[PDB]
Amino acid sequence: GFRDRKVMEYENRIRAYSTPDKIFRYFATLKVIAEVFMTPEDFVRSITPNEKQPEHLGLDQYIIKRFEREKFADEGSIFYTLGECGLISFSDYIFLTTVLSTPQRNFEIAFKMFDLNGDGEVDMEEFEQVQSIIRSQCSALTTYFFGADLKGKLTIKNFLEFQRKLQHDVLKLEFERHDPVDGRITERQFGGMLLAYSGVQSKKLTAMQRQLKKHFKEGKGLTFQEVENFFTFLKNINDVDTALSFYHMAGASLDKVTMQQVARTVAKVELSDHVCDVVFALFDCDGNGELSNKEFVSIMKQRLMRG
Amino acid sequence: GLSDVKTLVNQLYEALNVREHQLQKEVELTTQLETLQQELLPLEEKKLELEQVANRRSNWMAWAGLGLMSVQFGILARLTWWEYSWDIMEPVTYFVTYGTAMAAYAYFVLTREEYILNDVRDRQQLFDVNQYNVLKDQIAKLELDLKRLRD
Amino acid sequence: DVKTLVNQLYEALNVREHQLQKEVELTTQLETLQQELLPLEEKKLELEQVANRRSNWMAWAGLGLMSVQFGILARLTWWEYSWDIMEPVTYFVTYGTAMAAYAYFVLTRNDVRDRQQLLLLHKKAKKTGFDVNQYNVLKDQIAKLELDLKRLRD
Amino acid sequence: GLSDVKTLVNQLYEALNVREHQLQKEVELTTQLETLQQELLPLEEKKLELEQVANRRSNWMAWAGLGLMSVQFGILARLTWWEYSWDIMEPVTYFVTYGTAMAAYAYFVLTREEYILNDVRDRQQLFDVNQYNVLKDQIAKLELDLKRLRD
Amino acid sequence: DVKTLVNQLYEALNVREHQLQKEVELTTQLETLQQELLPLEEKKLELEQVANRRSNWMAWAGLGLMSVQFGILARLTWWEYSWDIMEPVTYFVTYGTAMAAYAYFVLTRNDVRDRQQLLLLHKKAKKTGFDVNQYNVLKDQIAKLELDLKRLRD
Amino acid sequence: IIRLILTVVPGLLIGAAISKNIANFL
Amino acid sequence: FGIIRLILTVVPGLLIGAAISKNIANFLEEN
Amino acid sequence: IRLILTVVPGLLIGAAISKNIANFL
Amino acid sequence: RKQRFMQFSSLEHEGEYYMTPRDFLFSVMFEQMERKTSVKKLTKKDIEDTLSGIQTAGCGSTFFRDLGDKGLISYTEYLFLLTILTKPHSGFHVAFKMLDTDGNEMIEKREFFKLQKIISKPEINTTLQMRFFGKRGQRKLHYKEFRRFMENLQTEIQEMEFLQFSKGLSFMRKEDFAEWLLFFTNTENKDIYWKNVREKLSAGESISLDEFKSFCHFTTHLEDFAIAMQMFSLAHRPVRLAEFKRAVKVATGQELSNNILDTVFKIFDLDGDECLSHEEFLGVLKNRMHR
Ligand SMILES: [Ca+2]
Repeated sequence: GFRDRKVMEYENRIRAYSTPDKIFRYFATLKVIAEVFMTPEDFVRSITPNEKQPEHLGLDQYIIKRFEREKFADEGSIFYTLGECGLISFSDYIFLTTVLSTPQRNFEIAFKMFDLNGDGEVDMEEFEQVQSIIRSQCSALTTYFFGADLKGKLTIKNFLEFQRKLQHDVLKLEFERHDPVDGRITERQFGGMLLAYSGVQSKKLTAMQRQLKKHFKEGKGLTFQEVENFFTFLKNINDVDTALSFYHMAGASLDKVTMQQVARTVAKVELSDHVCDVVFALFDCDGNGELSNKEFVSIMKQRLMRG
Repeated sequence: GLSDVKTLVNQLYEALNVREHQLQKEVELTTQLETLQQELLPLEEKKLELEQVANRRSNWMAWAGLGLMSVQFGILARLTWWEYSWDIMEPVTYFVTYGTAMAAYAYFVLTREEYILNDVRDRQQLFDVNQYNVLKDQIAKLELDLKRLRD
Repeated sequence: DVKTLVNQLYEALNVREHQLQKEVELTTQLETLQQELLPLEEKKLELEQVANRRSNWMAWAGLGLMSVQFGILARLTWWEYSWDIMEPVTYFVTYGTAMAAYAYFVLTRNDVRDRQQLLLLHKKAKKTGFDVNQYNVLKDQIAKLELDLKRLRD
Repeated sequence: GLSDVKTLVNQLYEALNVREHQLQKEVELTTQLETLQQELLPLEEKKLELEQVANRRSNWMAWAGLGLMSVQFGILARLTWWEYSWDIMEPVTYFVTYGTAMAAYAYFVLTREEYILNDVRDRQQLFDVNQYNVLKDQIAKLELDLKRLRD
Repeated sequence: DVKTLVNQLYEALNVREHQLQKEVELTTQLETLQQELLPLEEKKLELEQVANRRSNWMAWAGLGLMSVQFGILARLTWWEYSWDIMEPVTYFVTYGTAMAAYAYFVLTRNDVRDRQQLLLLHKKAKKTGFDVNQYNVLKDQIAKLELDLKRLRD
Repeated sequence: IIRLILTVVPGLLIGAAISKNIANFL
Repeated sequence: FGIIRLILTVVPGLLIGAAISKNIANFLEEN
Repeated sequence: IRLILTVVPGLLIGAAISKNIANFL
Repeated sequence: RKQRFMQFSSLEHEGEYYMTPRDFLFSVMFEQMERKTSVKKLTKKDIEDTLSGIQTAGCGSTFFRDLGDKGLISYTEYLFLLTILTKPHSGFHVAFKMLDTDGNEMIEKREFFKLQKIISKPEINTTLQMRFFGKRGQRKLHYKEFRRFMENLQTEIQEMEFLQFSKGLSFMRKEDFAEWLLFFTNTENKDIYWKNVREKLSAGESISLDEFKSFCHFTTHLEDFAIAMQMFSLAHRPVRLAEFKRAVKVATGQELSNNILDTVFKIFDLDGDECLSHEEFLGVLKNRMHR
């Protein structure tokens, strides 16, 4: 498979360097009558590297569709509130992709700045200012955040909850795009998901497969809930790194029990045995249970930040 | 003009004094050919030296130009396919090619201007190719007369 | 003094029938010159044709190679791949083709133009039997003689 | 060599026979120069005619080349900016530029091969420039000698 | 008979003191001929320098226009617009520059190379006071005289 | 220059009209 | 009379280029 | 020296001319 | 740092150096010693007697000052205080989590040494151990007492700074505040700043201790200020005094006074415009916070 590798590398270059319009016209797959659209699966594909586009659709070729209408997103999903029956237009593509990326501290600060004697008060003009500023560093959602009168105020709590629900739904789509059986993902597939935004080389993943084979770990599966708990754990990676370096210099060994103790103490999340087994299987120095804190923090940071 | 007709009479006299008309004349022509060639050799030495010293320069200059162009080719290919994408490296390569072409034409015009200025200055301040050339022509005519005399 | 003596000399040697003698000597020296010239001319013609076939073949081969490159690129960017993925490949192939043409140039190296061409042909030959300067002085002698004959016939 | 010395004696006798050596020779020089220029005239007329006939052809051919290049430019500009966008017509313009360069090369090759094959065929099967140039030589030398004798 | 006649004439006119007389006549004939040639060389030098000024000036103007065009394209391609909208404009500007260069090169129009160049300059400019032909024949005659003087000095 | 313009500009306009007609025909 | 040879030189070269790209891409995908 | 003094002013003049022409348009 | 320890240590026992609370305060305030007194070499009984007469000190914000010369510091302890002064406090809380899980976070005498050795990267009794765990290690260290103690340390050193610049005048003068602000920044730009403040200070205005404490707190929170200024720059609106006050209210979470913040905007108004030259402002505050 030579041509497929060439095409996937070209797609990674598009994702990493091209303009926000080329990424849309290339990854969009619908044309409704005339406006282009991207089903939610296409939106998930446009951010996770090493995903292949269907052969025929590609660039500037779409499945022209004719104007109860079919639903492209499940009820209650956040993409459903975009306004269409679960479809994303370029206008919403930019908004969603800038809500996924920026950290919540910036949103807190921006909301606090542009307001009048208010912690979390904002208006449509102030919201446009916030969007412009954050994009430097929305269609049919006006009713959702402001009301039919269009004069309601978005409290920072509501927007942060919306952002969190967005990340959760994109995570569920990214999980389902791995074809779960009975609701369980293969250890190697979880390794891919974890290292997807990391180094291109798959060597370490292989070593993980050999480790799980000689350890009787490969073949038990991780539920989606475990992955969700693991990513909520990763959502405190700064304090986790500080605590890891502290325990390291203290003299204690970075074993499984140490990782579950630090998880419980500083992240308030209960890790399962299997998840720690897998993190260690692909992150040990060579064989030993001591964790390579530095490279681990590096890879988890470059993965949590979506690149 | 009297000296001219005197020289005509001298030519006539050298003609009449001949013994073994065609043989000794062939001998004299052989000596003349040998003398003219021995004289011609230094001019040919000068000419070949100048030719080589003017050819190696152009050879090395063209090799240098080709090497520089190949280096630019490699740099642009590595920046395009590994470090960055072609979407972001299209204007950079176009303008780098524009700059290389403009620099080549500027070097050409500059060497032309310098050469013509220096040549005109040297001519105003001042291997004679024409005596070499008339020497070649005279020695060829003499070899031709020798051939025609042979048979 | 010497005037009557050169008059007697003219009467003795220059019988004064020398006009028709000049005519016949001219119209036979011309033929002897042409016969002496023909071998040099045939050598020149053979050398020219042998140095012509090479350039003809090389030009036709260059056109064939350009066409082959065209076909290779048009079969890549329209059946196997897309245009956008094969845009830098075509640019760099064009750059490499220009560079290879330049390397070929660097590795291979009205009437006055013909003189220069013949000088370069003789230099590249080092082929004996055809001495360019002998042929030049010979053609010049023949032209002068024929012009003198045109004057004589009037 | 008897004919050579006969002509030499005739030349010497004619040279000594002249009266007003500096005057009558100047007259004969003027007559000879006029006669040689009058002999040269037809060759120069033929050369000028042939030059004009072989020059207007190349002028018209280069003009046609420019017209065709501009027609191609117009076609590309209208298609790129009116009918279809540039994104869809980048390959068409690249490959049409390639086709045009190939056609220019093919025209140069065709004209060269045809001309040289025709010339070699005519030379093998068969306005003489050499006697025209020899005549220019004789007339320039005669005018130079006349100049020197007058002043 | 006639041989003794021309021998007596040799003793009479060909005094045989003409060796040193010929040497001094030649070493003066050479100066005379160079003094004749000089004005022609001055005219040639003036014409060629005047035709060289123009070439230098025109090539400098060409380089200046090239740099101005490069400047405008770069500024638009990075400050006032994006590269997307300025790709077809770049290609068509390069096409127009090529067409303009060709229209200019159509509206304008080893010693043998220099002789052809001088002949072409004379044919194009056609100014009286300098005849390339008389200049060539005088150059060759003075060359032959220098050569004879070298043979005589030994 | 007048003849230069009279040669270029009609060729370009003819090319434009030919592109119009060819796209219509196709 | 030259146009016949011009076409007979170009068109086979172009077709050969097409077939060669076909075969080389096949080989590369194979190995 | 003359090469730079010819190129650089031409390039700057081109930049300023494109600026002014775009403003006018 | 240890250079400072050896330069300012005034007690010694068995080739080991020790600081008094007075020594320690003069060390945190100055780089060089005022009087080049020789290190007194003291014995075991004497060094025990130095800590006999304690617990007379108020356990509030006068703790260290009340202890005077009556105290003992092991080199490691002196490092542990310095990090509390320079570092933000949150990191220490993370260590409290890491040490003990599902507990009050109690430390033994040896665990206290472990904490010192990790944070700043048998044995004699010391003031910290005896204060925190009782006389013989009977009580345990509950996180909140350590947080209170750190707060009292911050407050005490700040009150000492205010007194040392006031010269016991019970209030400041804004030129003196400017001196306190620009003091540590030794890189030569201070002349133009001094000119600007002297022109724009209007001598006779004053600030009290609460203002000084609040501004030191802001000094400790500065990063959010930088993010807000960066966001304003991306907005490409010149930052103005009211915008600076809004950024301060966001960062600190408190409402500073008009006079203090207006003074600070005026001093770092490098240009004649009404815009904060926040780059140099951040640099100066960074230098000030690192001591
Ligand atoms: Ca392009």
